[PDB]
Amino acid sequence: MIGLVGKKVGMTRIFTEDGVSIPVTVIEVEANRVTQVKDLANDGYRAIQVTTGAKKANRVTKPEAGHFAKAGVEAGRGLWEFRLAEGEEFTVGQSISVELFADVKKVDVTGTSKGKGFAGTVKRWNFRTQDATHGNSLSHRVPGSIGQNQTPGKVFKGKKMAGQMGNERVTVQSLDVVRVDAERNLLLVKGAVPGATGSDLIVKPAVKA
Amino acid sequence: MRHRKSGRQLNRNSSHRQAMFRNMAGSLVRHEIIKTTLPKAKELRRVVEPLITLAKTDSVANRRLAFARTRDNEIVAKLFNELGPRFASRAGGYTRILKCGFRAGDNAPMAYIELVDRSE
Amino acid sequence: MIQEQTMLNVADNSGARRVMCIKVLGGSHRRYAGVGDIIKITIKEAIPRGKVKKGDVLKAVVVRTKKGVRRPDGSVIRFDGNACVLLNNNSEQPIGTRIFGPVTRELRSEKFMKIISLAPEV
Amino acid sequence: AVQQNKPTRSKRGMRRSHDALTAVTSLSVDKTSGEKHLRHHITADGYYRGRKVIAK
Amino acid sequence: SNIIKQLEQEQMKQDVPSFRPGDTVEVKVWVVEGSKKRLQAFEGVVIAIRNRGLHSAFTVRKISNGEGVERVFQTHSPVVDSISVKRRGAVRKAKLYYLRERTGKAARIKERLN
RNA sequence: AGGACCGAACCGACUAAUGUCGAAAAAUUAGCGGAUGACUUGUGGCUGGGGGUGAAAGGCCAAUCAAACCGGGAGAUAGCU
RNA sequence: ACACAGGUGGUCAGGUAGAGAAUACCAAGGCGCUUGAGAGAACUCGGGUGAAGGAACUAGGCAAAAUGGUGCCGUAACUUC
RNA sequence: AAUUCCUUGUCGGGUAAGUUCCGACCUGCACGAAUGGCGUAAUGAUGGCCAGGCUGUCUCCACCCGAGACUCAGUGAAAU
RNA sequence: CGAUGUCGGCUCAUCACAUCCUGGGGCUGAAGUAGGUCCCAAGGGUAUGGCUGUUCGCCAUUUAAAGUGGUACGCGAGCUGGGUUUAGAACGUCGUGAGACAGUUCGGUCCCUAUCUGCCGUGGGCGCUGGAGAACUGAGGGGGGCUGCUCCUAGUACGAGAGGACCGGAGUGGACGCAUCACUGGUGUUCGGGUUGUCAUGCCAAUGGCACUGCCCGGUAGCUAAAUGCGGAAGAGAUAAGUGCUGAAAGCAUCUAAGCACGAAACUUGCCCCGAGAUGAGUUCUCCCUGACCCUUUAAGGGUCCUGAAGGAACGUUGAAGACGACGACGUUGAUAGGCCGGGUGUGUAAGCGCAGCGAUGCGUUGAGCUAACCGGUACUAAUGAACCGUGAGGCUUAACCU
Repeated sequence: MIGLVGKKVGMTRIFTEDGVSIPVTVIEVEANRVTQVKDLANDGYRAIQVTTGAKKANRVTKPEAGHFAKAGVEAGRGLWEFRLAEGEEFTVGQSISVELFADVKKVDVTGTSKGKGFAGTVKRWNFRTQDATHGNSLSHRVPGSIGQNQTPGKVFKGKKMAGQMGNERVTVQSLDVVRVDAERNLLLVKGAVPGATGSDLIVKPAVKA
Repeated sequence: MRHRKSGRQLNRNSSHRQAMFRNMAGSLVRHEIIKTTLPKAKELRRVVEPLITLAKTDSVANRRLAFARTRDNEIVAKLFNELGPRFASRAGGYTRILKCGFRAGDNAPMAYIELVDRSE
Repeated sequence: MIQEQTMLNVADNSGARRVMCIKVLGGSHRRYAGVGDIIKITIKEAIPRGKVKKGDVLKAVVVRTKKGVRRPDGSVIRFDGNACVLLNNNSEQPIGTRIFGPVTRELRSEKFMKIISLAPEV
Repeated sequence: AVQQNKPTRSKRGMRRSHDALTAVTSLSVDKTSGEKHLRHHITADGYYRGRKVIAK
Repeated sequence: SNIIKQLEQEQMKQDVPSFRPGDTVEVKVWVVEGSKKRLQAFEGVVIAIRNRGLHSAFTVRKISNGEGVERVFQTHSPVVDSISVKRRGAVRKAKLYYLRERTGKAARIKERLN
C-alpha cells in the first residue's frame, strides 16, 4: 500500500521448472527508513518521507543533516514520499525492508528513463521517413508540414515536433513479482523497469487490478 | 547518442587518429615531457600507459608488440632499458598532466604532460 | 516472416511447387505472419497433372520460416527457407496426403492436427 | 528567410543582454612563489601547488 | 555485478560437457507431448557457441531431408537434458556460418585427433 | 579492310545527387557516349547587321539575338503609370 | 571581378603487379590545399553494413545493389549470310 | 495505330487483379502510296511492356564512419 | 495582375456530425439467427495492391469498418514534378499560308542562411519581500481510451424442425503507444584473425602504412527492432436517447410540472506525465546570522570600521546527463575518471624455438597470444591550502494570547 524506493542493479533470466525463461530485473531494496510522518492537522495531507542509502560525512549539508538528527536516522541519499492509504502509522524510524513485498503479486515501477538526447521526429513520435530516392532533395527525415494554411494561421499547441527525448520519470504498470530473497534484500520482477543501469526507481504495489 | 562509449574522435578520422597517438607516443618518450592540448593529453594516457606496462617485461615477444605500436626501434630502445626498469615498482599511472595555458593563435586549452620520474 | 509477394516453397503434395502470399489474413493493417497463422496465396508454379492449376487463389499456412519461431526457453528453431501447406478455401482441412520436411509444435491446436500427423517429425 | 520590419535599438540590446562576459572571478596564489595563477593551472613562472615542477 | 553474479551461478548446471565449434553434438530435449513428457533427441553440428555465463547458448544445425534445420539451445535451461558429442571437429573458425551456404560433400570436416 | 567492336588521353553531355546570395553568372562527384574518323586540336586568315554562317535550333555572331554593340537624330513618342 | 573545386597547345615520362599512358602502392622531385581548438544533438551532404521479405516503392527499377578477368567447352529466333 | 472522338471499343494472351503492352475485328470521328505505303537483319546514353537476377527503393528503418550543424577564439557579409 | 505558385501523390495533420465500425436505445411485416429503419453518441479506430498523371472509378483480396465533408478543392520559404501549362519534334486535322486544335504523342532548371508570430524543447535575470537547502500539496493543462477470434456459460434461451443467442467470464492475436537489452538478431572504420597487390622497418622472419575499414569472416560494451515485458481497464459521480415510480393540474389517464431512481467508449474523476511565474507566487521540516560608530532636509535613508554565516557559485576529475547552459556523482576525511592487478568476453593454437617434410607447410610447447567502452578491487596520476559571492535577528497596521 506504500511504495519502496530501490536501486536497479540489472536484468537477467530465471529458468522455471517447466522450462519457461522468465526475464527478471534485480532491484536491490535496502533499508527504507522513515524520516517524517506528516499528519492531517499538523501538515495538511498524510504521507511518510522515506530514505535509503549511505551518504558520506563531508557531503551531507547542515540543513540536511539537521533534518535527519531530528528524525534520529542515518543520512541516506535523497528522500521521497509515498501517500498513506486510509489508516496506518509506524513511527519516525521504521526501517522497512523487502519483507512486505513477499505476498503482493503485482507491483508498479516508477523510474527515470534513459536520456536519448535531442532526438528527431522519426525517433520520437514514430514519424514515417520520406522517400530516400525518387527525386527527393534534402528532405529525407524532415517532418514535412506542421500546420494547415492561412485559415488556422498558426501551429496548434501540442504539435508533435522534435525535442528532448527521454530523461523523464516514467511508470511501467502492473509487473509481476517472481521471487524475493529477504536475506539479500532483493526484488525480482517480471519484465523491464525504466533505465539508467545503476540508478533508482520507486516500487509500489498494484494500482491496477 | 553516445551512452557508455569511450575514445575521443578529436574531429579527426580513425586512420589519422591512430597515426597521431602513435606519433605522439614517440614524442612523449623521447623528450619526457611535451606540450599539447588537453584532449590530446587526456587520450595519450590511454596509449603510452599500456606501452610502459608492456615495457617492464623484457622478452622478444613483447618487443615485437612494443614495435608494432609506435613503429620506431629507438623508442623501443628508449623503453626496456630506461623506462622499463625505472618503473618496475610503480603499478599504476606513469604520467601526470598539468594545465599550463592557452594556445595563443586559436585559444586552445594547452596542457603539459610528462613522465613521473623526471630525475636528471 | 512471411509478409507479402513472398516466394514460398510448398511442403505438401497438392500439386503446387511455388506460391506467393498476396494477403495476410486476420487483423487490419497486419504486416506479416508467423508459423501458426494462415494467409491467402496464389499459385505461381504447379505440377503438370496435379490437383490445382497455376493462378488459383487458395489459403495456405506456413510451416517453416527462415526467421524461425521461439520456444519459451529462449530457443529459436530456424530453417533454410520458407514453406507452407495448402488448405481448402472454405472448409480448411489441408488438400494433400504427403507432407515433406519437418514442422513446428506451434501448429498443434485442434485444426492443424491433420497437418502434424502426416508430417514425419516434431 | 528575410525580415519585414527593422528591429530597433531596444531589441538589439535586449538580445545582447545574455551576451555578457564572466571574467576571472577569483584567482589563486601559489604556496611558495606567491605568484598569481588560475585555479588548477601552473604559474607563468612555472610553479604549481608550491612546486616549480616544469623548470623553465 | 556480484549481486547478479550470485544469481547467475545458482542456475548454471555443473557438468556442461566441454565441446567446441565443429563438433557433432547429440542433444536431447524434454519435449512435452501434452500429457506425456517423452524425451526426443536432436542431432547435428554446432555452428556457434555464445559463451556468456548463465546465458551461454549454442547453435546446432541439421541436414534433414535436404533442408537444413538450425536450432539454438540455452545450455543452462532445464529443457536440455544432456549434450552428447559424437565426432570431434577440427575447424579453425569459432563461428561456422559459411556452412549455411554449402551442402553435402563440402560440408564434411576433418578429425580432431592429436 | 572498316564513318567495325571493348576501352585511357582528348572531345562530347544521356541520367542522378550536391550546388542555387555557388567553390563556378552551367560547375563538381559517381556512372555514360565517339575514341582511324563526317574525328579532334594549336596558330593565322576570310565572311557582318535586314547582312553573315547555319548536318536547320530561329541556333550562333565577345556572359546581349525573331534582327549585335557603340555614337548620333533625340529631351523619339507615350490618349498610359 | 578575387591568392576562384572551371578553361589552357606542345615536350620528358622511371620501379613492382599489369594487356596498358587504365589502376594500386612508390622513386626522382614537390606539397599538407592561409583559419583552427573542442563537443560527439536533431537534421543535411558523402559513404559502410544489415535480420525476414525481395519492386509490395513509384509517373518509371530513378537511385543504389548487381554483373564484371583470362582460357577452354557451348550457343537460339531471325538474317542483307 | 506517334493517327480511334465515342472508348479503358470488342475478343484472345499475359496478372490474384492490366485505362499501359502484345496478337488480331474493320464500326478508318478524320490511314494510304516519294509532304512516300507496308515490311526489314544490325545498330540506338530512344518510347512502351514483361520475366530472371540483385538489392534499403519499399514493409520499417536501425547502428556506425567522416564533412557541416553546436561551443570557445579571430575575421566578418547578404537579401529585406 | 509594382505576382495569392496550378491537379495528383508523399509527410504531417486537425475540426464538424448530416455516424462506416464499436456503445446505449424505440418500432417492426422483431420467434431465433439475421436484418431493415430511426433517435442519442465524435472517445478512439477507420486497407493493401493491379491499371491510370488522375482525384475518381473498376477489379482482386482483406477488415470490427475501409465514413461523409471543412481546413487557399489543408500541406511546394516541407519534398516530388508524372498531368497540365514555354521554347524542339511528329501524326490526324482546319487553313492558300505563317500556324492553330481540354485532339493525341516523345523530351523538357521547382530558389531562400528564419527578424517577428506560432509551436516543440532547454537555460539566464529577477521576483516571491530575513537568507539558504530539500521536500511537497495541488489550481490547471496534456497523454491514454480501438477491437477480432476461439473456448466456457450452452447446442443452453427461442424453435415442429433446421438452425441457433442476449448477458457475464477467461484465454489468445492484430494495429497503436510506452519502457527495456535478460534472450533472439542486427550494427559495431577504437577488438582478434584470414587474405590480394605494393612500399617500408638493413635482410630472413615478424609486423606496420596505403589501397572505400582495400576486400573479408566473426564479434565486448552502447544504441536499437524484427526482440521481450507492460498498458487501454474495473469502479464511482452527473447525465443523453430511452425506461420508470409515485403524481396532481384535468376526481380518470400521465416519466414531469413538485420530489426520486436506472441510463453510453461521450462529459467529471479513476491511470500516467508536466505542474506554486498557480504575481491568488500555498504548506511542512531543517540549518544559519542576536558587533560597535557618526551623519541626517532625522526618512523602511546614506555612509565608517569590523566581521561575512548556513549555503551558493566558480574551478577541476567526470557521468547509462547532455547541442549549449542546466542536471546527477565526487574533490585526499577521496573510488569521480585514467592507469594498473585479476576476471569476464571475443578472436581461435601468437612469437620464438624443436621435430617431420626436397618444398610449401603440418604437429608439439598451446584452447595459446592478444583482448575497445563491460564486472569486482587497488590512491599509482589528476581532482591543491584558499579565494570570490552571500551578512550582522528581518518593515508598518490591527487582532490574538501571556508579560
